[PDB]
Order: sequence, then structure tokens, then C-alpha cells
Amino acid sequence: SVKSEYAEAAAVGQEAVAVFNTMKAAFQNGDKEAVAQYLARLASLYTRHEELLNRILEKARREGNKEAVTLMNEFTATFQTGKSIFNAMVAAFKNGDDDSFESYLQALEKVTAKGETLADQIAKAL
Ligand SMILES: N#CCc1c[nH]c2ccc(Cl)cc12
Repeated sequence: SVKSEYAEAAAVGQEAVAVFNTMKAAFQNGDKEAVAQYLARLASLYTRHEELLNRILEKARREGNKEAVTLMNEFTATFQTGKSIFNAMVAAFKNGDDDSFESYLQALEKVTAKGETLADQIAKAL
């Protein structure tokens, strides 16, 4: 169902959270080669998450689950903030700008939290 598909999306989102936290520790320890690999893996994981979230939203729309559509619309907006800041972080890494990377990483932790509160309601709504 859409509900089991959202559980699959949630796990993928949580796989990115785990990798992100591993990457943060690598950045702090100054392991740049590891960071580069983790950033590539994260991009793949976010692209997958986005794909799954869009299909779920489109399905909720076709099913007429108005409360779920409202919540998912809010979450897709938050997801795009994540995307914009993530891309900025990757650019900061490419440019050798550790100050911006630090800033963007702290910002993404805020986005993740505000997304998590929204994701928990979506699950209950589908
Ligand atoms: N939280 C977070 C990061 C993120 C959200 N949406 C994304 C879409 C694409 C890429 Cl590469 C990254 C992201």
C-alpha cells in the first residue's frame, strides 16, 4: 500500500541520516577522502528518497487523501530546502571552504529535524 511504500521511503531517509552522521564525524576528523565518498553516497540516497516521496504524493493525490496531500506538500517544500543547502555544502567541499561546510552541515541538521516531525505525522495520515 501507500503506507508500506512510505515505510520504505522512511527507511531510505534514515539511511541518509546514518551516512550523514558518519560523514560529519569524518569531516571533524579531517578525513577528506571519506567525506567525498559519503557525499556521493548521500546524493544517491537523497535522489532515491525524492523519487519515492514524489510517487507517494502522486498516489495520495490520486486516492484523494487530502490530509496526506497537505502534509506531503509541506514536506516536499522542506525537502527542497534540504536539497538547496546540501548542494551548497557539496560545493563548499569542492571549493575547500570548511567554514561554509560547517555552517551548511549545521543547517541541514535543522532541516532534518523539522522534516522528521512532519514525516511522523505523514505516516499516521496515510
Ligand atoms: N536533507 C537533505 C538533503 C537533500 C534533500 N533533498 C535532496 C535532493 C537531492 C539531493 Cl542531491 C540532496 C537532498
